[PDB]
Amino acid sequence: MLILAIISLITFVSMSKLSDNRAIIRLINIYLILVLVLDSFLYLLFLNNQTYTVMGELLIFNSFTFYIDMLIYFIMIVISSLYGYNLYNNNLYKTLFEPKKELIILFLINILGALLIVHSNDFITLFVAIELQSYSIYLITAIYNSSYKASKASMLYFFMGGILSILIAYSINTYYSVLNSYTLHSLDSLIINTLDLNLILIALSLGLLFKIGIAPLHKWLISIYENTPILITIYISLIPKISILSYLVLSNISINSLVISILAILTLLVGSVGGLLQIKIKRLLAFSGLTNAGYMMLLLLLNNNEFSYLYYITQYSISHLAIFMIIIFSIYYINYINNQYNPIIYVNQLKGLIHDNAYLVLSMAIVVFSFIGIPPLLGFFGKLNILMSILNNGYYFISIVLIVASLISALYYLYLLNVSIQDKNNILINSNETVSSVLSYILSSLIILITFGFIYNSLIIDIFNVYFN
Amino acid sequence: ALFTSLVGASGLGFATKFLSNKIRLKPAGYYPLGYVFSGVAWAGLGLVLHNVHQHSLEVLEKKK
Amino acid sequence: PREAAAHWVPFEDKANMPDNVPDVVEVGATSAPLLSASYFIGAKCKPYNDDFMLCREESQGSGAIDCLKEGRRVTRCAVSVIEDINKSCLDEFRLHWQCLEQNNHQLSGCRKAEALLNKCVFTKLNLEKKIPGLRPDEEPVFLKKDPWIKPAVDDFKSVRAYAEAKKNGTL
Amino acid sequence: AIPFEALLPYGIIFGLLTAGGGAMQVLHVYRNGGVRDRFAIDQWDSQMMERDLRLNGGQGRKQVDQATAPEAFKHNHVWKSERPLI
Amino acid sequence: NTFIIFIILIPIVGFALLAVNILLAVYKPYNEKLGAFECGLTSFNQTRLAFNAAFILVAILFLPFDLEISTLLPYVMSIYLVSNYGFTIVLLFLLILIIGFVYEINTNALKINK
Amino acid sequence: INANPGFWNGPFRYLRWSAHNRPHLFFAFAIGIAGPVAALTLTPLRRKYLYPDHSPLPQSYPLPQRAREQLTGFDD
Amino acid sequence: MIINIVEILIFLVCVLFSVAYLTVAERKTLAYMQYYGLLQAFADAVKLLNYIILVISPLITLITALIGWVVIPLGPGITLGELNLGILFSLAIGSLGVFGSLLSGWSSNSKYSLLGSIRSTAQLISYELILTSIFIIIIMFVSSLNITTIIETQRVVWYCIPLLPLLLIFFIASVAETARPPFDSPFVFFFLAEYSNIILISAFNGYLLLGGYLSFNYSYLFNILFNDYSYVSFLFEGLINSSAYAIKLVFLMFSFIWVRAAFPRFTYDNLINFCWIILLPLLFGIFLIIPSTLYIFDSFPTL
Amino acid sequence: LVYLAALCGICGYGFYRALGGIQERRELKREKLWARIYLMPLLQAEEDRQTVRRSIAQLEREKEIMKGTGFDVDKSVYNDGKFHAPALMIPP
Amino acid sequence: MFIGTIILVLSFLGFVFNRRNIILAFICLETMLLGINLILLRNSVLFDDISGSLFAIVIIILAGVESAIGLSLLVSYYRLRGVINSYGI
Amino acid sequence: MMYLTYYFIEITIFLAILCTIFIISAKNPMVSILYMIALFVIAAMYLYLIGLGIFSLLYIMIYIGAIAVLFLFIITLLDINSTELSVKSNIRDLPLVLISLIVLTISGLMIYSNDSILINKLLEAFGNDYNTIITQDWFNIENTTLLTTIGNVLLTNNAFILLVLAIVLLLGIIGPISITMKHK
Amino acid sequence: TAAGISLTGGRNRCFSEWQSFMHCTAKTDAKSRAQCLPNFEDYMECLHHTKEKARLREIESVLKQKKEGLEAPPVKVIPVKAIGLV
Ligand SMILES: CCCCC/C=C/C/C=C\CCCCCCCC(=O)O[C@H](COC(=O)CCCCCCCCCCCCCCC)COP(=O)([O-])OCC[N+](C)(C)C
Ligand SMILES: CCCCCCCCCCCC(=O)OC[C@H](COP(=O)(O)OCC[N+](C)(C)C)OC(=O)CCCCCCCCCCC
Repeated sequence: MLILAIISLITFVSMSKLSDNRAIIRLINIYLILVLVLDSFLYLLFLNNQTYTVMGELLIFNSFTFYIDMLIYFIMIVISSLYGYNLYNNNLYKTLFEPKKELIILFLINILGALLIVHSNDFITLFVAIELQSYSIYLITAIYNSSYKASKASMLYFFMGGILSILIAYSINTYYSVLNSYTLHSLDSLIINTLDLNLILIALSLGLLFKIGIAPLHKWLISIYENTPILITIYISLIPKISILSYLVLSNISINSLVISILAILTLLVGSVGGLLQIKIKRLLAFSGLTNAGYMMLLLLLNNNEFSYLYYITQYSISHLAIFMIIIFSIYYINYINNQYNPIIYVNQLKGLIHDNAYLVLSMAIVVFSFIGIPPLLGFFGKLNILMSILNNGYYFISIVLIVASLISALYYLYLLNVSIQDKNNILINSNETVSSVLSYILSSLIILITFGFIYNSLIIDIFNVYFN
Repeated sequence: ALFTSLVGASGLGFATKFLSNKIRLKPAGYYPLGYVFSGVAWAGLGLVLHNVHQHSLEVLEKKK
Repeated sequence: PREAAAHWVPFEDKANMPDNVPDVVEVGATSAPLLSASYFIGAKCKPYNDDFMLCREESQGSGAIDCLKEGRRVTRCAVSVIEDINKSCLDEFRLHWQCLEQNNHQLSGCRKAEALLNKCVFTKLNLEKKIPGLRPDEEPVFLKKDPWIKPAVDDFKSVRAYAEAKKNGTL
Repeated sequence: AIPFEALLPYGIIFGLLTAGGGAMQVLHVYRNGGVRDRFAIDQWDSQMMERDLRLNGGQGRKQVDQATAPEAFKHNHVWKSERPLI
Repeated sequence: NTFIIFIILIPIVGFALLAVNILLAVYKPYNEKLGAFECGLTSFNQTRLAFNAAFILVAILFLPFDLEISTLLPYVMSIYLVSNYGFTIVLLFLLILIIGFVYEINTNALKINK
Repeated sequence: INANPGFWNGPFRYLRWSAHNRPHLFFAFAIGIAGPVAALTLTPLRRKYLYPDHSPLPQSYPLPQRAREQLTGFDD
Repeated sequence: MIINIVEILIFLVCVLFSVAYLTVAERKTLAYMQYYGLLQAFADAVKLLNYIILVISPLITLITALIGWVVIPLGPGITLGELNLGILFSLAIGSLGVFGSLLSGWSSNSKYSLLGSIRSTAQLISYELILTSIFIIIIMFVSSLNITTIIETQRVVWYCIPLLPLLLIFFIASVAETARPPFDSPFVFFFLAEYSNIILISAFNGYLLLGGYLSFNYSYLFNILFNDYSYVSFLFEGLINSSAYAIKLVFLMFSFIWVRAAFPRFTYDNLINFCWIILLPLLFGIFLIIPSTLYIFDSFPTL
Repeated sequence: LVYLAALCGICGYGFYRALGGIQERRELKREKLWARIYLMPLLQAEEDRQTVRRSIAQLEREKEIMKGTGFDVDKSVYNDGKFHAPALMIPP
Repeated sequence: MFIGTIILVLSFLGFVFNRRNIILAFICLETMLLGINLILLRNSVLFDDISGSLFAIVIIILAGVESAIGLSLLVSYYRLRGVINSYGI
Repeated sequence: MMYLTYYFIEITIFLAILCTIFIISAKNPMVSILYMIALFVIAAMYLYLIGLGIFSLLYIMIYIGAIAVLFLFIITLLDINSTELSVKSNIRDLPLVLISLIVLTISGLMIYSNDSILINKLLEAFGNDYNTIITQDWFNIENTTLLTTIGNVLLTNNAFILLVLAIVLLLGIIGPISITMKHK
Repeated sequence: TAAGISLTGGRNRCFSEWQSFMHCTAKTDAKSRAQCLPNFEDYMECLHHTKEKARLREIESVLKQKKEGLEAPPVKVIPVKAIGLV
């Protein structure tokens, strides 16, 4: 369904004008919507945690992969709606959010790479999917190359990801040299006990986790997120993280790892404290993503963590999309635009937003409280599942670090709300232009999901218990 | 109950429509036909999820 | 198994074969005679060869040391058939192997000598040449007429022998 | 009219190539002992020439059709000692 | 074994590179006459030159197309062994590549100055 | 002078327009699409009428699927 | 040992003499339509000896152009190196041959020469795509990378006859590969290396499409003339094979100098557009049809 | 249209010759393959007999060098009792 | 493997130190990929297994595609297209 | 004869060391490109020594006639219209290298007593004083080479990988076009 | 997957050991997986020959510390040109 979309897009975009980009992106938006709503019945293949191997043991298929797959389509639909649909029908918003001719094709190829990462069963398939995603994401980062701020980020991301992919390939080839194999099916309890292949898996996890940017290799991706266009940043900071973390969770190669635990604690501390030292919105959200990545990395130290990870990644994806879309909507209520690519930079520019759109500030307050973990929002429940999982395995110091990190992060989360509920006497230079109904509906749906998804907690728990056991 | 689940889903759709209207700086009763559309769509999603839940319980009970 | 590398030296072993196992004469024919007589060897000694393999897979790793006896049987059968050829059809066999050596070991360029050897063996050795796995609809490659591919140069004395035979009428 | 001066170096190249190829054919025949060369040899062919060299006593590509080999072939089998690839 | 060689070689050549790079700390401070470039004057009067995007695209796209062609070599070496299944796979491979070739033809990305 | 009539407006008119106005692309597509299509629509016909496919060639020794029989001859 | 040395010396002398004499041949052909530099340059290059790699570039490019000849056969097995990967080795040497123009453009330290080198390099790689495509198309009928193997399969029919448009495409791409019109101290090195590459491309076309050393069948002629194998018969057959191969080579050479002294020169942009808009779509069509044609009639070549 | 029709005939006649050449070469390859099939049992057994002789020779050589030392030579490095040809010869 | 690992080490440390020498950093990327391919091919030869060589050719193709993308990035970064668009629309 | 052929591999290794040092220790980008071309040649010779001449040919084809050619082409584009590249200071990043490398040395140093039972592993790793025995068998009848096996596995066992690499080559076609030309 | 295929399209060097190990794993369960330790040890030995290397090292150490002669047929090395001669 994705390969056919990619081929059809190359063919159709080849023979189309530049003005047809919005229409093509809308067409793919409804195409993916129909793919989800019409082919969703494939979840019947995974009753009682039934697992399949596809393409000569090169791919794995179970309920976990299916759910991550559907979540990636939902995120792709939201992000592509952000490109096809025009927020405001005026020339300025025309200029800021204008998709490139190849952006949708690169987006779909990156989705394909992420899915192949999630579904990988062999190191050859894993490396090929990693390279596909990496090259696609480099091209996504570089496709807006009319600024040196974006150009330096593109070049840095290319080089750092090249080093990381080389390290991943080196680890995979060391594993092959040790075992003369390219799959995890040759690893059993006896295999792990008899031979010391732990360091190979530690190196592989290191290379994979550095691609999403855990400490002490966080600064480069934070700079990249700061400097890329915000409609690009919303995508490049979610999908690769989801793919890498899902592959790491399903691989289950870091049980009670000291190195992984220490790096997770370092990631949490760096994300929490460094967020306090931020005056830019993009850097603040980058450190927020770092803290969430540390939270999810804490789940890599124990088994039977599928439910907690799935719940947390879904709620975090929804909250991430919601917060970036709130930041996008707030662009209309500022008197000047920083760059063509990043129109808002500093948190101080959101000052007094409650006097321009009080319900936008209400939605932002809901999403920020969910980030902090205020009940009964989804973020609190995800953090609670993480706490239950870590206390079931006896990680008490990890739990204390988690609680302290959340308390520290609450300060710079409430920084946003405190700035936004201030008073701005400077009235707007713009008035009464109507915001897009489709994008507003999507943002409101995300906010309502965050607010009232705790209704279906028992239903989701039962579905997990029947479809994952 | 199925009726209660449908009512809750429709109410969530109405809340989403109301929030969308208020975000756009528009009156609460702006496009009531949009309220109907949103309620119908969210009620349908709730019905699908309730059917999935019922099938899940059936599968849980059948292996006994 | 892969071939050798940049540096490799051949080391020769002069240790005697263990006395417990019996000693058997072994085939001395070079590449061309073996290529010439492979079909006859197979036709005569297929059951011994099949027993040899079946033991090789049944031993499951120790085929070299556990399947000695039928291997001795196979090499004895090969020696017997080669002795029959070397006392039976000297001329035709010499024609065939010399032509094959002169024709880069390709059976296409020596159909006349192949036919002569085949008639000799079928006439007074009670062995027939055939290629397995061929349906009756298609006709065997070695019995073709007007071939698609011609040899670069036809062998002179082989063609002379063929002409002399066809004057005799043996063919 | 046909320009012979223009075609003279072409003819020189033609004759040089012809003579070189003939000399190469003669040299290959002399090296092979009066027989044609072997081309496109696989692992099986290489093993066959190795066995033939062992049988004939190292006399090039000489072929013998004798059923019974001399006693020398019972002990002349040689294995290859590959240098360890670092 | 590769990991061991890597880990122990890191400190030695790392220190060597560290020392040889602390050397340039001060060196040729490029005090050359960089005055006409910090103002915006030109002294060429010529040597403008140009490069259409299609030229550099020909140069760059020589590489992926050459990789596409050289990927066909493994197929032609095992064409008989994988006859029909491999034939279909190669057809799909070629059609996917021709999708990109159609992209580069329709876009007219490779047409030099007209 | 010449303008594209559009493929969807008329298939055969566009085919003639491509054959007469864009020879290289038209022929490229012609030979390119002939291959798979002619294969699909002619290979069963060739198998049925012209000649059946050849028997598979051996890849290794054909191992008989049977037990070891007792043989006599060429003993020590 | 001695035989190999004599053979390689004879082949090197013959190749060098042919390359040197083709310059005179081209000059005389141009005149009718309308050497000694290596010795002086080698001492100069030795005197010069980062300057190191830049100085060693021209002669090593010439050495690569000459090594391109080590695999060219003059008969069954008649070659300096009988490589099972002769096609791949030939392709690799042809790929390496593009460095000559680039390094020669650097040699002069001149902007105009650098533009010339850039344009030449882009044209060479553009038509290297075509050459490699045609190589693989030909290999699809053989399933072997041995040059002698392909030449031997061409006994049934020359691959030119089923692929005459492919012959025309290869001829055009060969004229355009070496910047030969109308498809247009280190200088002597690069000059002889360029002409060596020209002759190598002619040889490539010869053994890919024109049948190589084959000619009319002479089995009956040898049967009439000779009654047994002899060195005279081997010499005669080698002479026949080499004469046929050399006459095909000379025909291709004459075609190259003819198009040089023929249809008017074309502009560079048109030169690349002809490869990238007209030739490559046809070659991809052939990529699709040749395996399809073999699958239709169940004629996939064996190893 | 005469040249185009002739070109189809020239290409068609070439293909017919070329297509037929491949098919017969497959048959020739089939004959060549079956020739090597029959020769394997006699060639493989000869190598197998030599392998046993060399394997025992190394075992006899090794045990005599270590005479007077408390070590086990006949004990294979592998756990199974199957025959294993010795590898990694000591440089001469 | 010695040669591949040492090439990888030297190129990795050349990358870490320069880190601002985009031409040389991208060269170091290419050489690190070469060093990994050498190790993979040596282990494939030692084990007599085809997966090592298959992954080697896959790495070759991926390295080519990566090099093409990176050189396009350098073109965009250094403005190789040139401008001379003065006195124009 | 034997003395040189026993250490051909080590000579290639030493030449590779020299070429890599010359790559990472030059100023002109041309010098680094030419030395990595030499390094690719050395890698091809090393692959030939092992018995992978086909992989050496593939390297000389791709990495040199395409990758290195494009590298030199792009650098030549930078030189005709002289645009010197600005040289930024790495002394900014030197302190982190200091800290990390001191940490790594300390990590290798506190092992101390445990090195007596770990360094020995590398000690016998360096030795490798045994020659591989090459034995012959006749279980192979088909003229199958390395490239044939590559094609077989890539077209049958891992055809999905071939299709995904087709998509990768598609990406490598689309991307340069997307970020190099200005549409309309 | 391409596992278990050699460089010539056949069965790789350690096909038998890997086959035996996977058969043992299939015939056993997770609790009884410890019984299949010798199969994995043999597979690793076929991969790297560590125990074989140690045994050869011990044999060489014993040999190099001896001065008395050896009365046993040793191994003779001959040039490639001298294969089958005499
Ligand atoms: C008409 C077809 C449209 C369907 C398209 C669905 C796209 C899903 C995309 C993005 C995620 C959004 C939330 C999905 C809810 C989880 C479903 C499930 O139950 O999660 C379970 C697994 O729970 C888990 O581990 C944890 C899940 C974490 C959810 C976190 C969000 C909580 C709030 C959401 C409550 C829903 C509000 C609906 C209001 C009417 C997968 O269930 P399953 O694999 O057995 O298949 C389900 C049957 N299906 C495919 C028809 C749907
Ligand atoms: C798209 C392609 C469609 C072409 C359809 C033409 C069919 C005409 C019928 C004649 C066949 C025949 O009668 O001659 C038979 C021939 C040869 O077989 P044989 O050995 O003599 O038969 C004996 C069968 N045994 C060996 C099993 C005993 O078979 C052919 O392969 C020849 C086909 C003609 C050339 C087609 C090439 C296609 C053009 C390629 C342009 C790129």
